[PDB]
Amino acid sequence: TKYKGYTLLDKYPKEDDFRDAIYIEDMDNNDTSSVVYCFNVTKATPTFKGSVVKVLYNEQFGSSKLFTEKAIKPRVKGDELKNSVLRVIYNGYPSNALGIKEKYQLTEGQFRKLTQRAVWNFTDSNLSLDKLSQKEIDALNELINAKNAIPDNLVLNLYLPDDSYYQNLLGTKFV
Repeated sequence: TKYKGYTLLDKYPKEDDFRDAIYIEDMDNNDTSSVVYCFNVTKATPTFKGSVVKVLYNEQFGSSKLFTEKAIKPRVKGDELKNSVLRVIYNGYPSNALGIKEKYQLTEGQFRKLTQRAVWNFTDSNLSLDKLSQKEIDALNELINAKNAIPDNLVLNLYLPDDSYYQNLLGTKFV
């Protein structure tokens, strides 16, 4: 089963400052699209949904070995990385385990943007506060610093592209 990755550049309003909403969709139909996040800030996002270029991906169970091999400047390695990232997805958009969205009155788009940035904090040692208001900065700090308990069962898929010019993508549906 191949997957296609793509962006919806017009999904969120201008005020969210967030065009790169990435989705993954299987090539065989029955199922629908799923939110994913870019795992590599220095690589290219997939093309837009209407693009003539379709960027193709393979699905893999994300392990410690694998998250570490695919992260480019990871802030931490092994299990500490797997856990940090699983926790970001669990607390971030759309899961929202801590109620961070409602605590800082974020729009869906802002929350997703912040989740993307938190992922990058761990995978690329890159925390960008660029163009964020104070409440966005506070939410983003709560996200990367949270040390809450997560279920033991959790696994996410990593989507690996045919062409390594493009980012690896991290799923948000726990298996």
